Amino acid sequence: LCGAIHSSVAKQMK
Amino acid sequence: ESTTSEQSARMTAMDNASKNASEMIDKLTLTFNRTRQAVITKELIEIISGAAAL
Amino acid sequence: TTGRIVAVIGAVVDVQFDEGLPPILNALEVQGRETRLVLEVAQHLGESTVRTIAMDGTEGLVRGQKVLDSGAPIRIPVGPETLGRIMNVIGEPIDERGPIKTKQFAAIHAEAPEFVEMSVEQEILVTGIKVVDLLAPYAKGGKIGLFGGAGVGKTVLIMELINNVAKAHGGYSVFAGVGERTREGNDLYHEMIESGVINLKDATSKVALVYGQMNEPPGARARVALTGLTVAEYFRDQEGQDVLLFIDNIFRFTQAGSEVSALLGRIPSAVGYQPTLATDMGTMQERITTTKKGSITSVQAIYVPADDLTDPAPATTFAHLDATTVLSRAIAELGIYPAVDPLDSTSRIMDPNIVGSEHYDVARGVQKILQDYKSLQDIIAILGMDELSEEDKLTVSRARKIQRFLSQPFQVAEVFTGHLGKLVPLKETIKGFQQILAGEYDHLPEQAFYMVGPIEEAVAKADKLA
Amino acid sequence: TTGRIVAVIGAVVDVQFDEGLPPILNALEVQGRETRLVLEVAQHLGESTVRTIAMDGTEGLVRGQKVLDSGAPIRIPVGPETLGRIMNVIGEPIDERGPIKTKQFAAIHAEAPEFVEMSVEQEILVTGIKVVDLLAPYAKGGKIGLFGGAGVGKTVLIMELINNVAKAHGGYSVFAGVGERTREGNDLYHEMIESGVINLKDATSKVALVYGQMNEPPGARARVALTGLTVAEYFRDQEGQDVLLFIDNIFRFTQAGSEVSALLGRIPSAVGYQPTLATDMGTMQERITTTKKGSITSVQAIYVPADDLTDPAPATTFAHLDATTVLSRAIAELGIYPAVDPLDSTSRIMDPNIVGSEHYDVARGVQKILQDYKSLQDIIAILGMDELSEEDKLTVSRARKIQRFLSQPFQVAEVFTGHLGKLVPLKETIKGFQQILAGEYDHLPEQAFYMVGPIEEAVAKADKLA
Amino acid sequence: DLEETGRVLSIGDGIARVHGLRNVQAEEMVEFSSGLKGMSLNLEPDNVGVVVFGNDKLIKEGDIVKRTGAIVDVPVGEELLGRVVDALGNAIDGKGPIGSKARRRVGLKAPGIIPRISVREPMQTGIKAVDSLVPIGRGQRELIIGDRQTGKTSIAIDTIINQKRFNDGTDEKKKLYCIYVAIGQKRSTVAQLVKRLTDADAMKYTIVVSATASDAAPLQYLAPYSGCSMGEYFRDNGKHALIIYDDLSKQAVAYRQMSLLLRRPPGREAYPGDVFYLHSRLLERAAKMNDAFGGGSLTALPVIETQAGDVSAYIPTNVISITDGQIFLETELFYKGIRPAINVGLSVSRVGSAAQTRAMKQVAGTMKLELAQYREVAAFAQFGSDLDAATQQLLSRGVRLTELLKQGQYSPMAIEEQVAVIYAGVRGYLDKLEPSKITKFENAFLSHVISQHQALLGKIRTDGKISEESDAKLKEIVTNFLAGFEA
Amino acid sequence: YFRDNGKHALIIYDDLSKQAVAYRQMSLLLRRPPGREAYPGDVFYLHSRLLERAAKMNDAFGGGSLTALPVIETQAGDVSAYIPTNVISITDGQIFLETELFYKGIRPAINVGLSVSRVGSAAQTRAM
Amino acid sequence: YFRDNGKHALIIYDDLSKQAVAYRQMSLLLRRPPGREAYPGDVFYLHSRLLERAAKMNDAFGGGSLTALPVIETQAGDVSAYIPTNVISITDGQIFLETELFYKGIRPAINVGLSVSRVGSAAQTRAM
Ligand SMILES: CC[C@H]1O[C@]2(C)[C@H](OC(C)=O)[C@@]1(C)O[C@@H](/C=C/C=C/C=C/c1oc(=O)cc(OC)c1C)[C@@H]2O
Ligand SMILES: CC[C@H]1O[C@]2(C)[C@H](OC(C)=O)[C@@]1(C)O[C@@H](/C=C/C=C/C=C/c1oc(=O)cc(OC)c1C)[C@@H]2O
Ligand SMILES: Nc1ncnc2c1ncn2[C@@H]1O[C@H](COP(=O)(O)OP(=O)(O)NP(=O)(O)O)[C@@H](O)[C@H]1O
Ligand SMILES: Nc1ncnc2c1ncn2[C@@H]1O[C@H](COP(=O)(O)OP(=O)(O)NP(=O)(O)O)[C@@H](O)[C@H]1O
Ligand SMILES: [Mg+2]
Ligand SMILES: [Mg+2]
Repeated sequence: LCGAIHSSVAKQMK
Repeated sequence: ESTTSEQSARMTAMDNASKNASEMIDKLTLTFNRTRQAVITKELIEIISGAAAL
Repeated sequence: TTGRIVAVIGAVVDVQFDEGLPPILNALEVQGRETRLVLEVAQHLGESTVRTIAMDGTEGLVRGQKVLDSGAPIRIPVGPETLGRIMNVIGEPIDERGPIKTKQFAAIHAEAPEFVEMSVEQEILVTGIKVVDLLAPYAKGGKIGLFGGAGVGKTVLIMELINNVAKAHGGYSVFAGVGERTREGNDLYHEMIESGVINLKDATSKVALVYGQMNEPPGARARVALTGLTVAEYFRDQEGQDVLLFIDNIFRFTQAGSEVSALLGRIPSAVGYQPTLATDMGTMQERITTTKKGSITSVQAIYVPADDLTDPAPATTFAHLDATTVLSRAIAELGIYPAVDPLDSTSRIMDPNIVGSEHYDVARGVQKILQDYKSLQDIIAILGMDELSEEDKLTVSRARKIQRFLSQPFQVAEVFTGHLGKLVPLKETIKGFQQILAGEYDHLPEQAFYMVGPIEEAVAKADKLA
Repeated sequence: TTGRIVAVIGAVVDVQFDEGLPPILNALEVQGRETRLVLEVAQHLGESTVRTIAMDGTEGLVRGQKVLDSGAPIRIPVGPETLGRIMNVIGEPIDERGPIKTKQFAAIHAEAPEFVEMSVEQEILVTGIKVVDLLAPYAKGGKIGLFGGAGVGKTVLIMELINNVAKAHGGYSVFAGVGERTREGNDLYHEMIESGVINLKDATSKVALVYGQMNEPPGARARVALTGLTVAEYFRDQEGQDVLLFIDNIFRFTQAGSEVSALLGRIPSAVGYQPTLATDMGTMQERITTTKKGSITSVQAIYVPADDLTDPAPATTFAHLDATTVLSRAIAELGIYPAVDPLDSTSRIMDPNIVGSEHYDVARGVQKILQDYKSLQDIIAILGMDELSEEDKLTVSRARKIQRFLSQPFQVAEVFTGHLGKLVPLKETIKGFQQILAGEYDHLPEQAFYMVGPIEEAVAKADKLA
Repeated sequence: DLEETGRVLSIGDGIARVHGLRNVQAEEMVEFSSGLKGMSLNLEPDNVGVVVFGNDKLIKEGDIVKRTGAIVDVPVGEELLGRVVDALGNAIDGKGPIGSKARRRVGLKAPGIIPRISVREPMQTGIKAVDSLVPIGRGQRELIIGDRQTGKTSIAIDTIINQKRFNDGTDEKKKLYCIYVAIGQKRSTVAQLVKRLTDADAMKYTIVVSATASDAAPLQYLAPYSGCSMGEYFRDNGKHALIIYDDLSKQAVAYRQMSLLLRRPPGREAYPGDVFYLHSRLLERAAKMNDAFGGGSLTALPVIETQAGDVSAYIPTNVISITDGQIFLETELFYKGIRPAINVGLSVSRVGSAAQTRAMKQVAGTMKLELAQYREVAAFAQFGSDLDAATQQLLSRGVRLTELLKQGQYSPMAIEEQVAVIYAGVRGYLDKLEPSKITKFENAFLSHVISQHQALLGKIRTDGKISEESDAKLKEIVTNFLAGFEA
Repeated sequence: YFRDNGKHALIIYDDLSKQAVAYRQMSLLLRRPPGREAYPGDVFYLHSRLLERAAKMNDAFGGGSLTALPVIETQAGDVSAYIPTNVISITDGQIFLETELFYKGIRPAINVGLSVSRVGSAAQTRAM
Repeated sequence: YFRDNGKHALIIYDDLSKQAVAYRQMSLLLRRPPGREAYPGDVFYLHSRLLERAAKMNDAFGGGSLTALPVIETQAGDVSAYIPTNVISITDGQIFLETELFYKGIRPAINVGLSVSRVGSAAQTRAM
């Protein structure tokens, strides 16, 4: 549960 | 950088999480206490009702 | 026959007779009074006494006072001459326009139409309200119910419906105000005058008004429903007329019933209510119905006490409707109007073989997504959306826009919405809802959907925001 | 009048009179009992019979036993010679120091000061306690809710208030223990004695003790607070002082009410309490005020059931309270004494319109600062005490000086605190905190403010501390 | 003997069971040997149950009870103004007997459909929030609802006081006699209440009924009906009254005490089945008559105390379902320093828009709108950073507008004054400014136009609208003041 | 009739909730002291007596049978409720329908976990 | 007997809950009015009378004592139900036992945080 971390990179990674 | 941003994020996040939990502990207690009271009344009324029908 | 007032407690007056004991349901007239005071017989206590329920305040009555058997039950003017007039529980005019001169008189107590008399035709009644039409559609000659805790939207909804449906209706209409506000009766009457449904000049009025408000003693409130009811029955059967019957609020009747019940000397049932709750609702609700002879579409507002839908009153009422609109404080407080609970409102017409499968499928489509949202809700509540799946966040988006599109401005509520009232045609609703479901608008902002008619307007509102 | 006993059911005796029936509230004496049995009158069952509630065990009563109508409610010895004595519900001595010999006797059931006797204005009553007087000012004739129990200086604070009332206002105090644990009474007794408030040797006692032990029947624990009231009323209505009334604890008052109620067979209301909860309270609370002659001020110990502040018992009670004094274990544990909570304790009169702009502002200053420091408290411990600004460092410093200045030595605790007691004056109180806020003593150090009286001592302590 | 008299059979639980009185009517007032009063409730085959209007200690088995042939009623008429009477009409200011000519039953039925008309006359409170966002009409029933100590009564008062501005005026049709009914309160409080009224020279136009914490339940019960009858005189004679029921909560508990003692089946919260009616009947009596009936009116602001902000309770719901809107004061707001602790979203006025003045329409109209767009983004979340200019800007009016609505006690404003200051905020004159200065602007800017431009104000007030000049004139006025305002 | 004559019958009691209220009413109006929840102290009995009648007769008695499907309405899906439990303790199982499941798409809204059959596979074809 | 005669005596009441029930049963059968939980209005007084008979005497009286350990059975840890309410309010402190603790390995199950002794250190040894 780290905020919108893993996702923020995740989206812009594709 | 990705650690400042992370430890920043977790911080705030967990900050609102308890902020949410609190709003809830305060909310549930009220439901509790309303029910608590209601249960007691409900019973008494039942007793009184049956006593009175004799 | 002449009896004598034996006892008096609130609305429960006990009268004794010597020669003729009046049957139960018979209306007695108290003698020695400035105005009419009818007593309706309720039971034979034996010992040649009858226990009755007054229809007006009992102050002034005196033990030993003379009472007269009317010989029959409360009878009231029925016919077209009631059209455009306001009348009492006991059928006297209260519109200061003279006597209601009718050929026939009907008694407020009748039996319910028989089984063989029932009808089973099921036609959809479009109201122009998005949520209603889509998810819990009403039906011609059907039974509709608006459940609502205090100040949630029951009356506004009835008005809007009166507006959207009653206004352009062929047959007659009967409004019955039971236990509600006097000013409301007044608000309506005058409005009715204006739009000409009530005409004080010609015989062109299409509505008959019956009232027994928040200011009457219990017995009156306990019977006015019956009264309005009767009037409606006339048009139905005697003229094979297609009627509309609006009642505000039927909860009041039951409440009224609980008021005198102790006085009748009955052991109370749950929550202090009268043990006859259900049967009383029963023999009354069962006359408000469409038959082979005529059609009665009836919309009834159902007050929910303390907001508790499990309260005996409302609880017992569900079973009498064909379609129910349960209003929610939570929703209203969120600013959603009409404050309709989409997962709690239902309709016996929500069948593919009746609304068509296109309708059926959007309908259940919408509910499914909201149901889904619902499970996610525990979590969104502590942790918000962050931790949500890309897929989950998508239900949420859609749900929040579907949730917003379910609201809508009523003309009747223009003064509060700050927006112009809207009426959306069914196909427009079926549609606008598909698209939403189908991801055709995942780009627009939620706010775009809030408070609008057709989807088309929602797109625009989006441009305006942007 | 001499009546007979017709029935005895637990603590409820029914008595029959031949000629002349004692009105409700009268006290009847039972004839032929080792000890005094007073039966208070409650109802006139009709047929020359009264229904009374016993004030003690009906243990050996006999149908036919003689009862003598004392022709009046329970009356008790009132006046100075009560001070320092311990007394029963019916004004009896339970300290074994022989007879309470006063001139006047006062019936306990009395009406309250007519509207025209009411004082029209709000005045703070000063106790000399820095927290109390500065942040939650008592009110003359008002009622204060004293929260918190053991370990926290409850009895020492009760004892200092007593003393400071005798000192600063020449007013005396009463103590009514409603449902007191016999153990705890005897322990209170000796404790007051050891601290002087009571003097067995002379006539310098500043308190009268009234006891309603837990073993006593409902009726007894029911009335004892009134008895205490009667006594206090004297020192106001006869000698126009400013009396102090202590009811410990207000809850047991209500409870005792319910028990009696139930015994009288009346249907309980919400949550089980008496139907007469609000009146039982009001008829008592209202006798506590500022009349033109003087004033009674009441410190009431409150127990909150189920920790439920909306419980009928507590809720009802707050309807009358003008301020709360919250004693806190947390504060005590830091050594802080009196262990009152500066942020939780409150007062109705903390209105500039009442305490005056100055008073009001200082107070509002003390609190905010105390509030702010609380914020930083979280930062300090975690991220360490230094991102702190020239500003953030002052709020603390001061706040910390403040917090301490809010502590204080009691004269009741001199018997071995070694430290002499202080009765700081209101003027000195506001000046004091005024300056710290101001910043006159910012240079001054913490331990200069710990347990002192007026700011002057904050100065001298620093001298003695380099 | 026994036709007009009765001997008590038994007193207990506040119901005297009398024998005889063969002629009483139901609900007639009767008298006890001890000059105590009662209402004949139950007319039973062999006794009369009577409800004693005071302590029943005084009554005893065998006392004499005498009829009065009068259905419960009370002293009514202009001679009550400035009087502090009890629930029976008896004076309690100890200022000598009320010289009343008329009398009036406490129990009359409210006026029907025909005689009424939509409320169209404003009933100014002088309270910004109220008068701008929750307009009361004359003849409306508007509920004041909130927990203990949230400043409920405080609204009633500023309202009473604000009336002087019209009662000391020109026209009769612009006046309002106030009636304040106090139920279950502390005398200490009522006593002090009139003092405030008196010092404001408002008592001159107010009547005050008291059934306080110490009076028998039946009196508490009865009190509001009495006041209501007194207010009815004015309604009934082309005049305009204002009735304040404080609180209906405590009245409700009084009646419940009466009901459990009579043994009536306790229901939800132990309340008897008819408490709704206890209230509907009462509040139906406030009303706006039409010309044919005098055009008079009665305005009821009944007060209800919720526990823990629970607006769903039986009683609160009951009352909400009767009045024509509510004013919910919130504890949070109160502490947070937002006073009057009004909850602008929750609170409503079902009938008052028409009653409201155009001028306010003009300024207040765009205020909830701005405040609507602020309501949203104004989270619980203390520490929130943001983007987007629009949404940012919206958040900035809101904090100002909210400062504009804070108001102190005993300082009711003239409608014209309110539109003035509201103008300032709703037009932007405060945007360039810091929330802590809003308060300060207000007093300062206000005195300024009060001293200096009574000229414009009078137009606004007199016109009743904001004319192009007035508006043009005003605009520069905010303009200049601003330009000179010291931070 | 059918059961006792070697024939087979199926009876639906729709619903036993409304009958209980009628019983309660009838009963209270006869002045029989109200019991738990206002119902007569014998509501269990009122239903037991009835449902016991549904039965499988041996070949000695015709081998006929009566199968019953009584309906009961809960409130707020609370099955623990007194009446609900009164009837669940008489029948040979229950089919619990949830509105949650329903809305979710699971139609019939049978709640696997909460519904049971005390007959088990003995009432199933081997195929099943 | 002991207390009075300069002797010390300990007494365990196991439980006061059951006795309350015995009393309640007679009260209702004698038809006295029932209050919360059907308990008579003098149930409080039944225990207080009892629990007060315990006390520490004065040398003037023998210095003998009577300590009492009364047992109350709560329900679902409802420490505020009626009888549990009374007795807690009458006594000098409570030893609160808990299942969760018990099953977690804490035996005896004393909830140290909520347990109390008004008497406190006035009864501990200096050693302790
Ligand atoms: C608890 C309320 C629930 O009732 C709903 C039906 C949803 O429950 C589920 C199953 O769906 C729910 C959780 O949330 C509501 C959503 C309410 C949305 C309110 C939106 C308001 C809003 O939305 C906008 O976009 C712009 C707006 O103001 C300009 C406003 C006021 C819906 O009515
Ligand atoms: C819950 C504790 C809080 O309640 C306070 C009011 C403060 O809250 C805020 C709002 O201000 C607080 C955080 O800290 C306490 C402070 C206690 C201080 C104790 C000091 C003790 C002490 O201080 C000294 O300087 C010397 C001492 O002994 C030689 C001793 C015992 C206060 O009462
Ligand atoms: N459809 C709506 N759109 C906007 N606001 C509405 C709507 N319906 C109700 N309201 C608001 O809610 C208030 C109460 O509406 P109303 O229709 O009177 O509720 P109700 O159910 O009749 N109340 P009551 O009958 O007292 O229980 C209205 O005056 C509006 O402020
Ligand atoms: N507009 C205001 N601005 C600031 N302080 C106010 C305001 N109105 C009230 N107060 C304060 O708030 C207190 C409570 O207001 P009050 O009208 O007594 O509330 P209430 O709701 O009537 N409380 P109660 O009647 O005790 O249940 C007053 O005593 C003042 O100290
Ligand atoms: Mg309505
Ligand atoms: Mg108030």
